Amino acid sequence: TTYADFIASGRTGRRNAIHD
Amino acid sequence: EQESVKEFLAKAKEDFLKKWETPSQNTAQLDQFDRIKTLGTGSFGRVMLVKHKESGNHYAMKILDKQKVVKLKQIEHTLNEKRILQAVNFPFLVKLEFSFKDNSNLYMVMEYVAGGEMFSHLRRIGRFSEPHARFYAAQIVLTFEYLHSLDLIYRDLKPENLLIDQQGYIQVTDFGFAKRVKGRTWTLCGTPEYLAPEIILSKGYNKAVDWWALGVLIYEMAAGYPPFFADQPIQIYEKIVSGKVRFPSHFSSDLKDLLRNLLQVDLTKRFGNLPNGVNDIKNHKWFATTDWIAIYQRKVEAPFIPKFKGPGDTSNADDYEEEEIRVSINEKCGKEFTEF
Ligand SMILES: Nc1ncnc2c1ncn2[C@@H]1O[C@H](COP(=O)(O)OP(=O)(O)O)[C@@H](O)[C@H]1O
Repeated sequence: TTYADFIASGRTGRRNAIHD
Repeated sequence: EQESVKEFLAKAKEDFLKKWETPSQNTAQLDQFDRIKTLGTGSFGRVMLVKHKESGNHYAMKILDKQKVVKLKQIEHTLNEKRILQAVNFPFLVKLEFSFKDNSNLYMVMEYVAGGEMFSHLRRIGRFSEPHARFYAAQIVLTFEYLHSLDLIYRDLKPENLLIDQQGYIQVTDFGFAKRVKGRTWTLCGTPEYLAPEIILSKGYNKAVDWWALGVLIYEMAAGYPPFFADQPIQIYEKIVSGKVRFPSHFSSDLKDLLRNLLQVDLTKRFGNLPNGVNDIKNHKWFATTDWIAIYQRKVEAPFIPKFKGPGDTSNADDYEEEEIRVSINEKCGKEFTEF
């Protein structure tokens, strides 16, 4: 399920803005 | 009637401008404060909850290591943050109470909002009902109309940056990438999941990306997950450009239509950019229940009212290594931040 797939990923925590 | 809002921005732009052409500067010192805890720690960021000495008032003091900001080539942006921050004023805009600097750091004393980053609360709930997604959404619609009127571009819209104050309304923070431009820009900035296609393809862009991120935001609130996601940012960027969205069974045919327009690759058709303006958004069926002036005044029953344990260390959040903030006996990057 789309929801689980989301939950399984790693981009589910506080996300960082890009600009390295 | 709608001349109220037409006659409001004018008054505000005059108010804004005056502050933008004559920035406030060095208006307090570290010692006039007592550090309470470290609410976060970034690559150059840092937010240390503090208590104002002379008044017992608590502020969220943001501390940026001078030398880092430079190394990360964030000088212009870091200066953009302070400059724009000390001029704007809006109900949903976290107020920068004080600013100043020393030999090693730059300090932006932000207003402390004891409500709860919408992120945790969203990931906790799973997803917000459409009615509720609307509530917060509305406030964003308005805050941008404010910002955009000042030729300002947020560029970092996402749940994270949205705080829920004690009354249950939103306070936007994190203006690191906000900038005041009238042409179009090119820097690659924002958060992967919220980047419009014209940023990823680096075509040059305008305030249109902000209305895109709104779609993404509204979608992630109502769905429970971003419309475009994967493991590595490279993929995110891909799903985005292909530009193909899929809505959850539970999305109102009205949300989808609105979202079908915000999340629109074609700049000539996307809401917020077109001539009619922010009214193609404000006047959409999904926003029929919404009373825009009710919200500005905040005369609306909030959906969620955080159980805040008062000023300061209410409870929860998370603990970091309380790193000391040192001030070199030498000034670091004088000329660079001279105007900070
Ligand atoms: N003015 C504020 N009032 C209350 N909490 C704040 C304020 N500003 C920041 N915070 C909190 O401190 C944290 C700092 O971490 P950080 O990663 O720097 O946030 P971000 O980079 O998304 O702006 C935020 O995630 C938020 O929980």
